[PDB]
Amino acid sequence: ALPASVDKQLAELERNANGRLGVAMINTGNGTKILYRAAQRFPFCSTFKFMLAAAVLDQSQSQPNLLNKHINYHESDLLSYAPITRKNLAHGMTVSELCAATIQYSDNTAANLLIKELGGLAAVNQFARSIGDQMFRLDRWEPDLNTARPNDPRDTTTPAAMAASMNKLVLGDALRPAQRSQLAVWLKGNTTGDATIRAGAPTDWIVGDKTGSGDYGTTNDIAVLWPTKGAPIVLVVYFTQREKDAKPRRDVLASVTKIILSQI
Ligand SMILES: *C(=O)[C@@H]([C@@H]1N=C(C(=O)O)[C@H](SC2CN(C3=NCCS3)C2)[C@@H]1C)[C@@H](C)O
Repeated sequence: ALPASVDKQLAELERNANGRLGVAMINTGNGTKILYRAAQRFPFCSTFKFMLAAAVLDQSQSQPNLLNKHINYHESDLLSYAPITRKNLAHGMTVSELCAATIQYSDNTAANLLIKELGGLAAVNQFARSIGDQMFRLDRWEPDLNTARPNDPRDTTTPAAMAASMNKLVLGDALRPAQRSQLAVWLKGNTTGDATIRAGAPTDWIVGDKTGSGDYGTTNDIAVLWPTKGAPIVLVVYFTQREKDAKPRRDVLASVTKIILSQI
């Protein structure tokens, strides 16, 4: 749904910031949703890492050993944005520790290592289809999926699909309990999210999120919010802008969050 008061606010925000905004909020206490351009495709940038970590957790359900599998990667695997895999190069990392790094620091090497571990880009896509997500499409490895080009469907999803996937995985029954638990623990320990949905939410709430950004000033954040009263809320905000070199607008995401949460 889309209340008139939210519609006007978001449209003004979107226009003023010369961008296109995609929003999907699911309030799991009452089942109410707020949707704005929610069925349109947006470049997901690093937010895909949530779906990747979930796919690894799903794989772990039939391989109870997998999270503790030690990966001794090498310098050739290291990318420009890889702070945690860089830190642990000498000793390697477990798959669990790779999932934590790719969620909580957006480590690009950790992502590509986990894609390889799952069996390739199409394995992530098949995982998404297995939970009913028909829109998620991962087409490139890191760091090349950040091009975020106009009307390019590679490396995109819709806000509605991502929000429904986050709901099923974190708050519903798409994963077994230990796994779903683990996915939330990773999200709540995110270190990249202070300026985005967290900045728009009450200080007393707990936010677990995954950020992403890329060219075209693309600024994204997907979160589960734990309020002081009531059930958890899913919020996905995607935003992209006119020119390739536009600067990201993390404040826009914080403002979207203020607008949406005001309605709750
Ligand atoms: C993911 O979007 C991107 C990864 N993940 C990132 C993220 O932290 O969510 C960074 S993007 C980097 C953070 N940036 C800025 N923050 C301060 C002002 S500019 C740009 C990292 C590169 C993938 C697509 O590579």
